Amino acid sequence: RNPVGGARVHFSNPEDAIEVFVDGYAVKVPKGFTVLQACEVAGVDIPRFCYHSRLSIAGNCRMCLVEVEKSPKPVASCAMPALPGMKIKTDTPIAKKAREGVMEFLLMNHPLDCPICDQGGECDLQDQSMAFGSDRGRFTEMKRSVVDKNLGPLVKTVMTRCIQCTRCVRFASEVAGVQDLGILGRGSGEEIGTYVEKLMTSELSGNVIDICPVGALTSKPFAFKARNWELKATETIDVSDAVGSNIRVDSRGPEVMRIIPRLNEDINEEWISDKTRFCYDGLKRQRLSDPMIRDSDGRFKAVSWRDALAVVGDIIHQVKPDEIVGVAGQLSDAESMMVLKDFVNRMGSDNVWCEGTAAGVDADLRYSYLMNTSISGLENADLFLLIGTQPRVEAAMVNARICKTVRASNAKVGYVGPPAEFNYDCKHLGTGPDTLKEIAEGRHPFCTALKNAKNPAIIVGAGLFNRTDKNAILSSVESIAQANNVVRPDWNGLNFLLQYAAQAAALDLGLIQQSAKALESAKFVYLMGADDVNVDKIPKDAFVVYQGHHGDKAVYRANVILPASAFTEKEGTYENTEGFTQQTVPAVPTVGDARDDWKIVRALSEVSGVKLPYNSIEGVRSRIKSVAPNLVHTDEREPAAFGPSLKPECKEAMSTTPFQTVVENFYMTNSITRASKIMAQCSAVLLK
Amino acid sequence: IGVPPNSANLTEARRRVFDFFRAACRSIPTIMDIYNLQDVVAPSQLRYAISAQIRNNAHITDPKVIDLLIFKGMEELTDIVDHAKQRHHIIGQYVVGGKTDFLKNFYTSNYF
Amino acid sequence: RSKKSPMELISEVPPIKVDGRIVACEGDTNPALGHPIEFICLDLNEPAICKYCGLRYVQDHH
Amino acid sequence: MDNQFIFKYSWETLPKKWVKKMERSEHGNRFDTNTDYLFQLLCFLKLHTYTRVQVLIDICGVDYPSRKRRFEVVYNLLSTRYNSRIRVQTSADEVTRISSVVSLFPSAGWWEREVWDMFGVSFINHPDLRRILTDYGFEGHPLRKDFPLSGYVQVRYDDPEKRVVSEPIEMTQEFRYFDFASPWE
Amino acid sequence: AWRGSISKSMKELRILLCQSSPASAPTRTFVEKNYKDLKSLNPKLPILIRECSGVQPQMWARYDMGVERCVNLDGLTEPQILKALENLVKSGA
Amino acid sequence: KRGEIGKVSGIPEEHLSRKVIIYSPARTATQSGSGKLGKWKINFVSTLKWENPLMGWTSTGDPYANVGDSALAFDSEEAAKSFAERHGWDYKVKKPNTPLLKVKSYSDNFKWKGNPQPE
Ligand SMILES: CCCCCCCCCCCC(=O)SCCNC(=O)CCNC(=O)[C@H](O)C(C)(C)COP(=O)(O)O
Ligand code: SF4
Ligand code: SF4
Ligand code: FES
Ligand SMILES: [Zn+2]
Repeated sequence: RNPVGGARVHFSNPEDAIEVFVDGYAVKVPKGFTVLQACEVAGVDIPRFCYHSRLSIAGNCRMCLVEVEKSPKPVASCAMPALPGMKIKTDTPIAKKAREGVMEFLLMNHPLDCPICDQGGECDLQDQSMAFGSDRGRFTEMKRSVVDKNLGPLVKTVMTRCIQCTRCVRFASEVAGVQDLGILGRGSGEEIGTYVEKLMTSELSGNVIDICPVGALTSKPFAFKARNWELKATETIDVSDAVGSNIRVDSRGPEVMRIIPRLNEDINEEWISDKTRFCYDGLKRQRLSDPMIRDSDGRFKAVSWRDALAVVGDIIHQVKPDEIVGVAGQLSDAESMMVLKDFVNRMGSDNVWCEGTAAGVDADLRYSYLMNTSISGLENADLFLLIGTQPRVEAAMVNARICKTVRASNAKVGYVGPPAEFNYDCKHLGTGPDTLKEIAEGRHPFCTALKNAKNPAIIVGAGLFNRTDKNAILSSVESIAQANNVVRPDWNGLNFLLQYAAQAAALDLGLIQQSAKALESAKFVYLMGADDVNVDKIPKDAFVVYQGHHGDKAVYRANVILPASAFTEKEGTYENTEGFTQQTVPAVPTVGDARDDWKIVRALSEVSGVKLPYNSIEGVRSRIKSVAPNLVHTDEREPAAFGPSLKPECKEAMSTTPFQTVVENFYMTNSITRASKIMAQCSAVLLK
Repeated sequence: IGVPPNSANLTEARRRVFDFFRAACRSIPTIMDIYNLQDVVAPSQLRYAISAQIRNNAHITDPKVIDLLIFKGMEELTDIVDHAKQRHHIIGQYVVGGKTDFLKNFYTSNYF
Repeated sequence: RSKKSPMELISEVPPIKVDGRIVACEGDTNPALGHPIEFICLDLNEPAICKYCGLRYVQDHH
Repeated sequence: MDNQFIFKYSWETLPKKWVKKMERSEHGNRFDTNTDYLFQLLCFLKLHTYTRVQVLIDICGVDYPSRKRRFEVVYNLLSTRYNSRIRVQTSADEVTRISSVVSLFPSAGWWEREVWDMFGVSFINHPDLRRILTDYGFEGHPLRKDFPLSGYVQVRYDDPEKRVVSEPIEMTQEFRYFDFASPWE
Repeated sequence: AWRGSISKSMKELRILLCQSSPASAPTRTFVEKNYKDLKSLNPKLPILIRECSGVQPQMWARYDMGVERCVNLDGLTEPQILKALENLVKSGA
Repeated sequence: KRGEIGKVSGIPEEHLSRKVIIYSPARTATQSGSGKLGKWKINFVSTLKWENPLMGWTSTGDPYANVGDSALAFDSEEAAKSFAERHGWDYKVKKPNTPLLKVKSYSDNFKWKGNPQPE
């Protein structure tokens, strides 16, 4: 037999492995597993309400009660450790009678509002009541009730349906890191709340909607919109940040209803951020859908695809080859970037780069822009040194795993950067480059802990790449990494955290800027969804083409608008901060007359008299295989090959300007969230 | 009459293909009269059509698949012999028949 | 009065005075012809709204 | 006469090399045999004195896309003399020709034609094996699990062409599939 | 002195290889003992070293307008790899 | 791909050149049950839908709009791969993400912080 849900049990050694009898079947489990986990290994799935595999154990609901031979009373399988020779019994009359007793108690003060509950067809309470519960209720007296409380614009609260499993409290205390929610009162009158009127401001606050087994906590934007049985589930990934969380897009027809997490032990681990969860609103607002060209007076007229391509292909032949600039966006997939790079290269130009970290970064060795320690590998670190990075706003899931490591392994975090708010205890070593020199030379008290740490983890931020002293800072960090051993064959500690989903693929494909003063001396600028660049740098004589899916400040300056498809409407490959390649699956049809980015660039190449050998999406991936052959080997865990020793000696001087913050508004980062309605009421009341 | 037993080798499959082709060719005169195909199509264009179908289905090497194909073709032939199908149907199936393909498909729709 | 939407019609019914801290709303005089029983806690200042009927209940004295 | 007696008798009298699976329950006594012994088994079960099965109730197919032998052909049988029912099952894929039983049971003709129409299973020595239910010129076998519920083609009247024509299907409202499955099953 | 004009003729040097194989071992040696010298003599040329599992050792080179030339480094020693790089640099442009 | 069964099945030639994804659907995040797991499905990537401009209903022109979600299900990856191979569909396989059972005990909630360190 197989474990429930295909769960993988990791035996550290064959010696430390006890034997238990779940239902007369011999089961081998390590010392430390509970009765519930041992039953999960043996294919038996125990009912549970308050137990979550990512939260601390708290035997409240008493629903997982089983029978043990040497026990006078039923034991809570979630908290009872497994002992060698223990004989568990799950399908005995004792365990049953316990389960229908507990279900009867749980369904005693519960309100009769299943039809109006947003957890209607997806509730654990009623699903287990049908299976493990009884048939008739003996309760006739008056039920209790509580008032509903406002927790913000994201979590809708109907606390009459609370079953008091305290999973939200445990999540807020352990995973979210923001202690604002707790169990208040004593007895049947105990309530979940903040006592004072405050709103959930955590970036991972939306995850309480999923951990809640009942409809007490539900999404407010996705209130009454649809039922779960009406929704088609597509397993896609994130493009909002460079973490690449595994999500599950649910849609009802040609529009997306909601986004919920998806299990990935190596990237997100059942959690997603509030920017991931509620970004689906902007996918249906201010969407570019028709090709458009400005008129003489200055207005955009809707035009057919043939004429817009004709105009851009006619203007591209009148500018000098070095006058052509192509800028990729943060939401671009690898195929479109490869097509754009090929197109610009054939025209005679070499100025192709991405929105963010594209200031001249050397992507020559691939360890200098990747999390050389895997995200899941950060759980073995003993000391985190965050050099000029704020993972709470940049990569929210990396921050979640750092908080996990700090609260479980008692790790130490040293932060060098601008003042910010952390959900874990951190020592503010400094605020600028001089702190790095202080660390390098020594005698700093944090250096003692750094050199006395078995597995240190230095996490440099992508914002350290737009500075003029980038090489000096990267040399100081490498000197710290070498002097205080963090990069060894058995453990690699030097990490670089990117902020945009397209940065990793762009750096792998060689999309690095050549000239710093390239967007000032340009005449034809192809903004391939790059609206996060300051268009005021572009000269007023330049012919700007904006190829994207949403309207922003770049649209008000573009001469030709080519509509594009979003990440939920195309097949694209995205690379994580750790170098893991994943693919998005189309979920909803493209809106209007919009096309995939690579298709639009290839058609523009054809109209501009430039032949591109490939003609299909499979042709692009073959071309990518000759440039970054690891972008086609998706779902492979390929580690880095070389180390920091190959980099040439660079004797520059570190500047004195303190580090800056790259993300000011966490809810306003990309163009999809910038066009969303939820992210406005979230950036207006939740941000301080 | 009865459905023949399943073949055992490729030679028997080829023999059945030739027998079916000959039967279909002998069925050509009947179709030209049952349906007013006299002043429509030459008596050899249809023959070429059946030959083309046999030839573009000629990469099969599984005798069972060949026998099933022959059986389906014989069913189609028997249906056409009867007045079961409409007149334009056979004329819609049995008649023999610049920038870039990608660019035309791009101008047409996003879904290739 | 078809110009009045059901929202405006349910927004004109005065709240029902209840002496206790909790009231049970069934939706009709005959229980079998209404909506599922709904127990409403009257421990706030604003009137408390039935999630089925839209009827509002307010505490009488305290 | 009964499931307890028929099972024990057929265990002993039947040749062993024919049947390879014998379930005895209250839902029905089944016999699962190879496709090259089906006719032999059904002829034995039609002529033997103590197993006088003279009525073939129906022939149905069941589609299992996850199996190597995709289709399951079920023969529901009835014995009027002994007031008992027997079910015989075989398995065949999409390109195998199983033996026809029209020689033994004349009523098997239309059911075999329906099985061929609905699943694509061909029968050896069937007097005429043509589609019986689907429209003339129908392409595909609808009762397969991979066949779409609404099919591939649609029918409408074409006024310029002055005839009823067939066109690719295009629904005004697509079939909404509701997933009611529970994770606690 | 061909190692000092790589940036004058080329515009990008990609060296595909595999990190766990015995065919790309002479390619890994070449990368280890020559990357720092080449990158120091040519600070601006983007010498990209990309590696995956099932990848044949190659050495690509973009030129003036999209032109690319590749050499299969699957049966060459380290001096042979260096001479191939010389051929791409000199003869290429 | 030996799509002979696709040729002797009746599927039109246009729909025999589709690109499908073979994957195992994962457990939903709103429920803790693991009953709807272990089954493999073929995703036809049927997204071409629009809106009826009379009533707002969702219209479609794709026959494989709900087949892989409603009727076509497999018990293993090999079965789905064989089905796609015989029907001549170009397929890619997405391996499912599975949870890892770590050691968790109730006593870890109550762990000594350590001697008071005046650091
Ligand atoms: C109006 C009439 C109605 C009916 C018209 C017919 C409609 C159905 C058309 C037939 C459909 C089929 O695919 S049924 C026929 C399909 N079966 C085969 O193609 C066998 C494989 N082919 C070969 O072995 C050789 O290429 C071979 C071609 C034999 C010769 O070449 P050689 O001997 O050198 O070897
Ligand atoms: S939480 Fe579950 S049981 Fe309670 S009302 Fe909502 S759907 Fe019904
Ligand atoms: S609100 Fe939900 S998660 Fe929190 S204690 Fe109540 S039922 Fe549990
Ligand atoms: S799950 Fe164990 S007592 Fe609640
Ligand atoms: Zn009411």
